[PDB]
Amino acid sequence: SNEVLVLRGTLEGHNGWVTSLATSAGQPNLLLSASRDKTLISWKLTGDDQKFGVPVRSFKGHSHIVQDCTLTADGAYALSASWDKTLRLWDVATGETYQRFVGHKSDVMSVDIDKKASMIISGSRDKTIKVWTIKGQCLATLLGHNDWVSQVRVVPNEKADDDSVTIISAGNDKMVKAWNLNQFQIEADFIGHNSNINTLTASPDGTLIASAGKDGEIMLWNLAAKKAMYTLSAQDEVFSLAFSPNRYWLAAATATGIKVFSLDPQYLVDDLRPEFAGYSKAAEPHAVSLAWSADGQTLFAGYTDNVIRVWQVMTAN
Amino acid sequence: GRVRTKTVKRASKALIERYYPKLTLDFQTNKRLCDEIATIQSKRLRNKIAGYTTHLMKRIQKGPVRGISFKLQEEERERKDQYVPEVSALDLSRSNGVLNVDNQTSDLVKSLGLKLPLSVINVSA
Amino acid sequence: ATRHVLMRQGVLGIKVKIMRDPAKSRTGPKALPDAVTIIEPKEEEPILAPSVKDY
RNA sequence: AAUAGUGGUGCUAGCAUUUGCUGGUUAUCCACUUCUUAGAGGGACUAUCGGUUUCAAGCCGAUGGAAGUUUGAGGCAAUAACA
Repeated sequence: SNEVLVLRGTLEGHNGWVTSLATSAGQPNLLLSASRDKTLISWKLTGDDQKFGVPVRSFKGHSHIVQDCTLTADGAYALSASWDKTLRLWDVATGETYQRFVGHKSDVMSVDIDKKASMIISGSRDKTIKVWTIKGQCLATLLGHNDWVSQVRVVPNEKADDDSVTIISAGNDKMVKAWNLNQFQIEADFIGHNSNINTLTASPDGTLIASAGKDGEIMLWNLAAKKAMYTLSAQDEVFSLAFSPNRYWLAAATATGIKVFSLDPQYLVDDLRPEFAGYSKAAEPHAVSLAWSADGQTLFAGYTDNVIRVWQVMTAN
Repeated sequence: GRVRTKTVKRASKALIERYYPKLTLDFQTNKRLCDEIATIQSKRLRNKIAGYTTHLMKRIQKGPVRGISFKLQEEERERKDQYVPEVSALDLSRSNGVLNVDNQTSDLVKSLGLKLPLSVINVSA
Repeated sequence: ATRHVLMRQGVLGIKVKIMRDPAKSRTGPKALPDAVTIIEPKEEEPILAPSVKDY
């Protein structure tokens, strides 16, 4: 009837905090995982309710905290954005990266890849946005903000490549701007968040844009009408966001647990809240990054004490 | 063997008063922040200044401040029901609708001459 | 900097040491290392009602 | 980076020899920076949890960490009778 999520595993391979996990659309058997501890870790999803087996590779190439990792659909390559103005073009088999980047003055905060595999966007903490080639060449800088930037997202162009690519950004000046690539221009200005914008993701259809900051203001947006349909108050601090790829469930990663919603109507199914031991109660660990399956049937959640737990989407009884 | 000098102590609470919504309980973020909003000459002095603000900032999640704090301006204005009772403690309904007073104080109300539903008891000593 | 006397009064090896004001330095540092200065930040918009706009 | 060094290609001697392990030196030539040197930056803040105290300044454990005795050691800092 409903999506209950029982505990299916636990990963222990880090000593920072995780910063971005990454699944492959093609390959359902691995997991890319990045963390604060200057490491990149690619996993092996050995389906077992005692553990999940092998972190098959490690990538020792950086000097500080990395922020977000991205990859191809089949699992061909991997990218990394570490705080020391560095970007690396990794393989997935050996560990040998390709080319570092010289393009910023700050932490490179968020990057993304087009599915046509031609341009790589980059937004960094020095209030500028940069695009890169596959061989790694500068094309155009982009300005417009005045505070920092947190996340940048490319639109899911599921309309059979009808020259429709656009970049949406999560700044830090309580501002959400939309940036074209084909014409290289501001597209839409999104207004309404009152504090530091923390995260944004759009629908897997590329149609419904969710945005939520520090106060817990989940403000929904459309792709074309681009309006404030739902303005949910998450009454907490949310760090990252979550969209079910196949279904219509939008989820949020608050500091007080894990909350889930349906698109229509409003169904608070579960609070994914794990269990710990040995704490004065002002010290409960909490997650910051989470990810779905390739079919939306498993959910991952990495936490501050380097535990990554997994669940499975079975029907409610 | 390590206590913090006042020039760490003083400027740590000046920074918390002008940029309080911008701060964060994690040290590694707002390490990158004080260079933006302030001018720190050395590097080790920045590392010490941002060190104790975050230690100061988790006091705020348990108690009040020795600066100013707009939780006084808003959440202590949410403390307008510290406990508002649904029926008052000063309600004569607790006293069966009749006031229980001493002997000669009943002459006080009879002096100003009012009609109140009061009862009178006996006094010792 | 070692300069002697052209005075009618007093003769022995006279010495002078010189450490000027830092507010006009233009070669290196400009303030003493104890100095800290935080900036003002500007007054705020009230509440920012949504009013989202589609360019 | 012939005013540091390894990695080969060689001329070249041993070679148990038989694939091999030690050599060979100007220039046999090419490719390298880990070790080396010096510029530019980074990194530690007592961090994170557990005790203790007017719950305050702090002090003790803990696991991480190159580093947790001001992180180790120095330089620099004027009141005064040695006529």
